[PDB]
Amino acid sequence: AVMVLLVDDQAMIGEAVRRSLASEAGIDFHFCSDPQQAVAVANQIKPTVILQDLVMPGVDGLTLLAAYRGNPATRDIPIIVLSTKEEPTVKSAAFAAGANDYLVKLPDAIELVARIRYHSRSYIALQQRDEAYRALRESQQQLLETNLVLQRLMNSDGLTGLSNRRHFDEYLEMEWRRSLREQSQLSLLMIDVDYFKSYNDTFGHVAGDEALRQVAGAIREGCSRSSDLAARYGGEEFAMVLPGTSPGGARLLAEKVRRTVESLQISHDQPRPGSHLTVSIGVSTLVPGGGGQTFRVLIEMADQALYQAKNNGRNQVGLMEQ
Amino acid sequence: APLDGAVMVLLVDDQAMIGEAVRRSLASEAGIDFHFCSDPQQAVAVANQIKPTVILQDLVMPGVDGLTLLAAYRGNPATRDIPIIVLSTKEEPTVKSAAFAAGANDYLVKLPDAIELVARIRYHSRSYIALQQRDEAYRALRESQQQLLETNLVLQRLMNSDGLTGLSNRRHFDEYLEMEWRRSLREQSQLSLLMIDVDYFKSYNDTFGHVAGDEALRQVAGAIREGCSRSSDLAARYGGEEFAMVLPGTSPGGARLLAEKVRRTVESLQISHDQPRPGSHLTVSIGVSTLVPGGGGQTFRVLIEMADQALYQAKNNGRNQVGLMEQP
Ligand SMILES: Nc1nc2c(ncn2[C@@H]2O[C@@H]3COP(=O)(O)O[C@H]4[C@@H](O)[C@H](n5cnc6c(=O)[nH]c(N)nc65)O[C@@H]4COP(=O)(O)O[C@H]3[C@H]2O)c(=O)[nH]1
Ligand SMILES: Nc1nc2c(ncn2[C@@H]2O[C@@H]3COP(=O)(O)O[C@H]4[C@@H](O)[C@H](n5cnc6c(=O)[nH]c(N)nc65)O[C@@H]4COP(=O)(O)O[C@H]3[C@H]2O)c(=O)[nH]1
Ligand SMILES: Nc1nc2c(ncn2[C@@H]2O[C@@H]3COP(=O)(O)O[C@H]4[C@@H](O)[C@H](n5cnc6c(=O)[nH]c(N)nc65)O[C@@H]4COP(=O)(O)O[C@H]3[C@H]2O)c(=O)[nH]1
Ligand SMILES: Nc1nc2c(ncn2[C@@H]2O[C@@H]3COP(=O)(O)O[C@H]4[C@@H](O)[C@H](n5cnc6c(=O)[nH]c(N)nc65)O[C@@H]4COP(=O)(O)O[C@H]3[C@H]2O)c(=O)[nH]1
Ligand SMILES: [Mg+2]
Ligand SMILES: [Mg+2]
Repeated sequence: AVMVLLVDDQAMIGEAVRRSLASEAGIDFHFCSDPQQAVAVANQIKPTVILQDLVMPGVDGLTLLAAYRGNPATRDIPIIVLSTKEEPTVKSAAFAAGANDYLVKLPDAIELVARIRYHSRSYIALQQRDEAYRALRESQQQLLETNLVLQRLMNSDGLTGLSNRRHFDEYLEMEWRRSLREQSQLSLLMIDVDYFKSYNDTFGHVAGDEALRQVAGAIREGCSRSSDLAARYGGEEFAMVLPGTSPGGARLLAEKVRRTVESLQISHDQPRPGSHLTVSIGVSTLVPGGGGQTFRVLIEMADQALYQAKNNGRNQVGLMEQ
Repeated sequence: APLDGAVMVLLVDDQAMIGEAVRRSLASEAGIDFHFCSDPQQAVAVANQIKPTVILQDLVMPGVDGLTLLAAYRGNPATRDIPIIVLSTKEEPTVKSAAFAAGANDYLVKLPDAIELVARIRYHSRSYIALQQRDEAYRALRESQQQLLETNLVLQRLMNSDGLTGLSNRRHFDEYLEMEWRRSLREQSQLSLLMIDVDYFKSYNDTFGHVAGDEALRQVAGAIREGCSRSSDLAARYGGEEFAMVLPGTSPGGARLLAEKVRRTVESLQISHDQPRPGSHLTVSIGVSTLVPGGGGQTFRVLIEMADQALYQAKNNGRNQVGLMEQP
């Protein structure tokens, strides 16, 4: 994994290093005698550590240190400056210049390979750390979005974006079971857009669906409690469950849903020439009692209320308690 | 786990003076905490509790061998990877070689000036921090990647594979066929298609049950997948008892040749059936069509049409036979 790039004008020092990194596998070596090519050599072999001689003819090791730190290609490679006359004034200045280590020309072979490996691993760990951090951010972003999408396809109505039929009915069933234990009121609204069939085959589908999308927008705005839930049972049929809600409160939301839906003023000629889209709403409510009683009985009640509503003129609200 | 720049230095020296001199250089930098320990006996325990990013260890201490204490750091799991800068008194360049072998990562002659000190303190801590973060990222990465692979595998079976036969399902086949069609328009090559239906299958399913019907299907499927062996060939279960086979760069002669291998090898499976009369076997009606896409309004759909027609005519001319699309 290691690749040592040594820079020094002394052809012998370059050898004392080569002959110590020899009996050491996993660590490539490279020797450069001409400082004028050092920067070049560095942008090619891509070392994991650079041993840079401080004093050479024509260029000092610190102006080369500024070169290695000039391009991304090598700006992160750790460098060990090698000195001859150990002058703690230049030493101090080397570190200030960013030098990562300082060695009085060639120490014990055991130490020289220990520093070479420690720096290389550090260099690679930083490389792999950022790389990982980046790939990780992508992965989690991907996974989060993928799950959002699958969730939506799983429990939501495509057009309306509201919950689908089975998601809703399963919630209704679990809410019924909990209202049975807590002996509380469970209200349900069955919402049908009036004369929608008539409307659909006279304005097309894109107009029908566009209207159903709008009505759905007035339906979710009707309930706001975290435990409240609205659905598009299918076609122009919607549903809303309101845990812990009383007949009166349920009635309020129904009426509020009806009113806001009408204030959309979606033109339609069936109720007669100059009217607009409206909805009939059946409202039911109960406190689950023991014995038989399934949530299906609450639904039968809402449907009856819905039927009564339609047969009394539509665009109004029907209630039922038993 | 440790956040970026969270430097924690642990100095283990017996001389409280050396401690104080450092316990200052590191007060002018809040982005780095400090902790001094004078008892070698607790050095490891202390490091285990404060969790340092770098430790400065005194090589010579009373009643404790220095090079052995280092080895003790490499033996504790939580400190094994912590960089150690050994502090030498008055110098000794012999202990030095031994120190690095023992696990030392850096060598300092008792307290250099705050500049070289912190450079090394931060260089080593950053290094330790990086390694710790790399492994936490690598771990969370494989976890995330696995979750995605698992999901992708589920979607593949659902989207382009048929559970029972293990063959390609219909949308995958249709998609592939369309691509082959377009490629054939470009290369002006012949594209053949076979539509394969098991004869009297329903009849067989209500008489022998799903268990047996499914196994019959699994068998036909196998005889079909063997009728074509080119890397670009593709066999698919097209429906209930309906299958399909698309053969790129195949002439009408080749297509009907392979059509017959199927009919033949299916009938030789000899899956007893009481239809169309006692003592029968499950046979296959096949429809073959082949075309060279010719430009203008004509898609891969026409190729499917033609094979369906040949299959209709084959089913109506007695079954257990090959029907060939008539050319005007
Ligand atoms: N006008 C009106 N608006 C309603 C009603 N029910 C729900 N909302 C709307 O829905 C938001 C969230 O309701 P939540 O999920 O029950 O979450 C609620 C609930 O858990 C709690 N909370 C607030 N007010 C009451 C209260 O009077 N009784 C109870 N039991 N909890 C309350 O605080 C949360 C947030 O409250 P908000 O900030 O007000 O935000 C409320 C409010 O804007 C209602 O009966 N009348
Ligand atoms: N399931 C459900 N039912 C709804 C919602 N909004 C209204 N209701 C029903 O309508 C009744 C009166 O609502 P309100 O006029 O807004 O008058 C409300 C409101 O002024 C206040 N209130 C209760 N909960 C909240 C809340 O979460 N946020 C705020 N801001 N006010 C609340 O208390 C009054 C009476 O509350 P309740 O006794 O609960 O009786 C409520 C409830 O049965 C809703 O989003 N979900
Ligand atoms: N143009 C051309 N290419 C040739 C010919 N013979 C071999 N190849 C190439 O060699 C691959 C492997 O050939 P294989 O070992 O005979 O193994 C073959 C062979 O066992 C079988 N196969 C495919 N087509 C025919 C055929 O027309 N007759 C027979 N008897 N076997 C076939 O499928 C295997 C893999 O088929 P491929 O995926 O297409 O992959 C083929 C194909 O790319 C040839 O006469 N003409
Ligand atoms: N798509 C597809 N078509 C098939 C396959 N097996 C047979 N055919 C069709 O049947 C024709 C004659 O096949 P053959 O009797 O094996 O006679 C073959 C065979 O002896 C030899 N040949 C061609 N390709 C291969 C190959 O990949 N492997 C071997 N072993 N022989 C090959 O060339 C003869 C004529 O080849 P073609 O001109 O291509 O004409 C072929 C081809 O149109 C198959 O696995 N996939
Ligand atoms: Mg020199
Ligand atoms: Mg001491």
